[PDB]
Amino acid sequence: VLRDNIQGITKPAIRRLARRGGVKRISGLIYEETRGVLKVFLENVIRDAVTYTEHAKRKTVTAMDVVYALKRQGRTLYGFGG
Amino acid sequence: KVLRDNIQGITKPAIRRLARRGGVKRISGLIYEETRGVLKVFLENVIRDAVTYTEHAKRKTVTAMDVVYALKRQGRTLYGFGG
Amino acid sequence: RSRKESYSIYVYKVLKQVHPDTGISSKAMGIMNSFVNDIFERIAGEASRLAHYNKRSTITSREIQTAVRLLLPGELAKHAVSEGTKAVTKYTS
Amino acid sequence: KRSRKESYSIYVYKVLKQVHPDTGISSKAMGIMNSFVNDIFERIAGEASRLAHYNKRSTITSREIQTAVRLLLPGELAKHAVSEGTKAVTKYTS
Amino acid sequence: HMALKRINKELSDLARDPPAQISAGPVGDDMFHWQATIMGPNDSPYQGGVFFLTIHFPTDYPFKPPKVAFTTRIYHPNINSNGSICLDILRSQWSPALTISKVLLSIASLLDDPNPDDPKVPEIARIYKTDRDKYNRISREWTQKYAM
Amino acid sequence: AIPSLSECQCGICMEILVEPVTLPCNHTLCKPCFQSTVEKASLCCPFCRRRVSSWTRYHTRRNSLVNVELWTIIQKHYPRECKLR
Amino acid sequence: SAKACTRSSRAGLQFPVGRVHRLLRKGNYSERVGAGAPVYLAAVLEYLTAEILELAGNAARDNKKTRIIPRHLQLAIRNDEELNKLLGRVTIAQGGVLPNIQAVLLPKK
Amino acid sequence: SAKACTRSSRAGLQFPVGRVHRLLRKGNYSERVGAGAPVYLAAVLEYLTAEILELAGNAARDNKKTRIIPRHLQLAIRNDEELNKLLGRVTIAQGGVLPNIQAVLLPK
Amino acid sequence: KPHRYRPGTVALREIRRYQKSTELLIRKLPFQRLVREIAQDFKTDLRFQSSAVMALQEACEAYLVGLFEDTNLCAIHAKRVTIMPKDIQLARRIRGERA
Amino acid sequence: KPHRYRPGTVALREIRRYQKSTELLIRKLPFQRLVREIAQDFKTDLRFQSSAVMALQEACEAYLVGLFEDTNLCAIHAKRVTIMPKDIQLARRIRGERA
DNA sequence: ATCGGATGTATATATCTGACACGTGCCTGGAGACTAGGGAGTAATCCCCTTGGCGGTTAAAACGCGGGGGACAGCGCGTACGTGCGTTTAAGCGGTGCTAGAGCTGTCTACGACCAATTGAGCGGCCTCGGCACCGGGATTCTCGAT
DNA sequence: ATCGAGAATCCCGGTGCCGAGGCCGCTCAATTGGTCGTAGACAGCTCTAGCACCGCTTAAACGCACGTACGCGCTGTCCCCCGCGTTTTAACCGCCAAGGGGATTACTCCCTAGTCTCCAGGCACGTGTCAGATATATACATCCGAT
Ligand SMILES: [Zn+2]
Ligand SMILES: [Zn+2]
Repeated sequence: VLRDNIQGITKPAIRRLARRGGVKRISGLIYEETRGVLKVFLENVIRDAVTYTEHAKRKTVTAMDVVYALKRQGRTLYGFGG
Repeated sequence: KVLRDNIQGITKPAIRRLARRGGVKRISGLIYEETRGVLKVFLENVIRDAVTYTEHAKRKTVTAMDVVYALKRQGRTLYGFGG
Repeated sequence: RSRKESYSIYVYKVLKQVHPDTGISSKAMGIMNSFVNDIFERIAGEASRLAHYNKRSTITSREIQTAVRLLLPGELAKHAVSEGTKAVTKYTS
Repeated sequence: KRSRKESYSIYVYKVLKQVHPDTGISSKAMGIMNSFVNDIFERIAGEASRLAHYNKRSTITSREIQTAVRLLLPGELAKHAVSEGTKAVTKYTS
Repeated sequence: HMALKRINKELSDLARDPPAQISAGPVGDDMFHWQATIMGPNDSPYQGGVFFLTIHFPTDYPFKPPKVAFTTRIYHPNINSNGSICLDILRSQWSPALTISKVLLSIASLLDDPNPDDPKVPEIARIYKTDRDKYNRISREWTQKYAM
Repeated sequence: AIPSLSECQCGICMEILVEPVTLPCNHTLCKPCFQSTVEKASLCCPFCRRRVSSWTRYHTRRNSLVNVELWTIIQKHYPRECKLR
Repeated sequence: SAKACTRSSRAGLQFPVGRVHRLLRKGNYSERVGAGAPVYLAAVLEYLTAEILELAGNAARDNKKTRIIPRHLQLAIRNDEELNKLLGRVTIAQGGVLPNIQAVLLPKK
Repeated sequence: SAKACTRSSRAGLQFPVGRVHRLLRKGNYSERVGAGAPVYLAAVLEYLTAEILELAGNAARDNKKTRIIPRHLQLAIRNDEELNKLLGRVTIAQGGVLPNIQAVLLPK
Repeated sequence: KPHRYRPGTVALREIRRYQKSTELLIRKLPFQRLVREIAQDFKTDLRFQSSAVMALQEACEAYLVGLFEDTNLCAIHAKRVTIMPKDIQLARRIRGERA
Repeated sequence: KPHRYRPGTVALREIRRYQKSTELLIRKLPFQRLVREIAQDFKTDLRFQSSAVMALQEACEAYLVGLFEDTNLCAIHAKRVTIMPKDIQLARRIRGERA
């Protein structure tokens, strides 16, 4: 069992993502909000991925399930299949 | 039977009423031209697809179903006119 | 003339189930017809895509169940799955 | 051995060796190109299917594909793509 | 119209410097239809043969290729009995810069060595791939009676 | 330098270059020939078969198809043929 | 069940099972269609219709009316949470909008 | 066009007409499929592929490389008015983002 | 001596009035003429069903109402109550309409 | 006496550096652990292909970069240069992610 | 902190009209019985890749500190927008007339699905050599404290 | 307006490795030839509603005047991110070992498509009556200036 792994997304990683996004200066409360929204997005995608896997009577979540979930939500991904 | 600059028929009071429905209290004086341009763009985009749909069916009158199909294709489903 | 099918009478029956007193106008009937058609199309398309992905050629009740799970939000999906399972169990015997 | 899996890699490389006769392509770029081709195929073939269903027809003809290309391609691309397809048909019948 | 000037330039360039073992000209009054004759290449089993063919110019020239058809009968893997020719220059890779001289030279070079990758007649091509002697003998037998 | 008249000839119509466009493959042909092949053929270079579909699309909407330097040189050194052409 | 009455009555529903079966078969979804899929689909459609109709009837009764108009349907759909998410991109004709005013725009006390 | 040759060469295309025809017929799109539809669809697909490949090759040449990588594909797609519009929601794996710094943030 | 309301009360009154009704806020004839003009720009000699024009009007009005809501939120974000064209442009960009 | 850059000129350097590269910015193992935790919250005793985790990472990073671009635009709109949680909330609300 | 105008909204009552709800004729689509074959379920087997662990080394994260630039609050100005009134414009409604075009029906001819034999295009596997990654040294170019 | 020192980034040359491209073998799906049932192309007729016009209200749009309150610029305070140095933590890479489950193959049976016959459920059409919209007259909440 695992617990409290959202802190693995550290402050430097969020700063790097902001720099790539074109952000010059960051406040101090950004990190918790970013962690929350990332967690919500991950939950939404993984729910559909696990549903797709469960329908196929499988026990492994293949990359194609993730691709199908992302396409369903409107976030088509190129490179991993399809 | 051509027509010219009919977009001025979307008068300032109409835009004020639409903003009031949207929940706007105080309106600047340069909103009206921007809103007219946005409405023109939206109308052109929808009517192009509607005319394409009515051209494919070898017809000369655009039906409500063509408009509904065009709106659904653009991603704005409309209830109350069929489909 | 030509006959046009619609879900009007079934919608009226369900309305008389839920609210025996209230009526319904024509525009509301058109809106409900459009809603039913849209949901039918969504669920059928999702089920067909699910069958295609798994290299199948038939649409059974489990494809419909998984499509309902994928489309409807949480509580709505759970209640819809319960109702569908109940109907299938009642019909099959 | 692994079962046979089909892809557009050979045709994509054949087309690439026309625009640039001295430029190679990485494996991941081919994986992206194949996905793009599949996505556009699905889009056009679904739009044409719905278009044929609207008018109570049973056949997907070249007219339906032309109208679908007109519908889902932005501006100039459509004006070109349609043309290409037309020429191909004109070169296939005769 | 525009294609006509190309036709006169083609005819003038063919007349001033005729190619080797081939000669083409206007069979009819109109400039579209042409007749051509070709002599068998020296290093080939078609020794002593002379062959006739017709050239049909499309109404859209030079941006569309012309169609060449053998008048006589020939034993070659790439040519049927009715004169159809499987050449990529005529259909697959025609370009406006190409001239009738180039396509005629290519047709002449086909008799030097048949193309076995995409034979229009698979059976005699397989025969040729089996044994060269039998193909040579049957080609000679055909050409001493048909060509001459 | 100055190109000679022998190498200042369009390959398709065998005439003098008239608004000569230069393809990315460094092959030059007059504008009417290029337009005819674009609107009536496979949209490639007639000399070496390198398709320029994206290049043609990007340069036909800015009216930059015609090469200006070579056209000016031709029109200056050979003004006689243009009038009769 | 009895295998003697109509299919919808046997399934206990009011939506047509035969029409849903025909629409699934002729709709170009799959080569084959199962025997229990139309029952499931009809049950789901009937449940959703019943929910929306109940909410619309409540909204109409709150307005001292005995007929659901598109305004009541819009109120019922928007005031809910799951139904609003399900029909987020849908526009209801003659439905209007929910009344709300931002706190900043209200007059100062 | 004369018969007795592959279908993809009669139309002059490089994409397979037969495979496209099979996919259209067996994809549960319609009851019947016309004879000219696969040719049209293959021609359109080949045109789009050639367009993107040419733009990506130009982008790769601008980087002194002789091999197309997904970054070059992203650069080609996002620098074009129409391809960006067509591939709007599409995410290219390991493609990065275009360089763009807002004018306010630059030093004065 | 004459009575008049302070600037702001009538605006809120109109906001409360127009959020309770359901009618169309644009006159029918000018919108119909504009739609016909655009259609003529696309393809000449077209005829319009009345239901088509009504559906177009409903869709356009709903779109404009949503856009004005987003504009109001954008304006309130910048510590203001007026809505300005930059608010409309930002709302259009963030929505992905023009990118 | 030691040389120090003025505050702001190293941020633009990182902006230029990270917009020119294409690698992944979040570490692999913590992200994999987080994905596994969420998945086991959904369904117990699951296994993951490596490509699935890589696809999830790519999608998450692209989404975060786009959200940060929109947040930066929102912050600039309000006449600032820092990005604050209200900017993220407004961008998400306008994009329709929370309404 | 109220107090009095003054305005606008909400509430109760008569009435009358057209749209909703129900009944009838019927015909086209749904139900019932029967047949055949192909799709999917089930059992067995192979081996691929997913999990788990250990050791090192080192790039990346956490902690702390000086401080300078940016966020935020407060004031003043003046101009643009809200509110109200008189005037002019064209939307809305009713009524009539005309015909272009949507909609349905009957013939039938050419396009497309099905079936069987055949073989060549394309997929799986191997191998190698050049393009790209990396390292080390040097030249170029923004940057900033000091004039 | 600038000169110069410390620091980050770009060029160039040499070395190495691994995967991209080309070739070989083979199996299966695309090609070719023929047949046959049916869909939609076309011609013809009906009749619906889309278009055009005209007259009369009166409601919404327009223009103008006055005032006030809100947007914008400016100054000031302070405090919190930024840049840099040092130490701690665990990610990454390479290696080994086990076996769980994904993927393939064979056999069989039963579930669904196709067909024919039969009949009743829902659709179009017609009609009654009452739910709600409109007009008219009070009752009360609320806004604003002034004490
Ligand atoms: Zn020329
Ligand atoms: Zn060239």
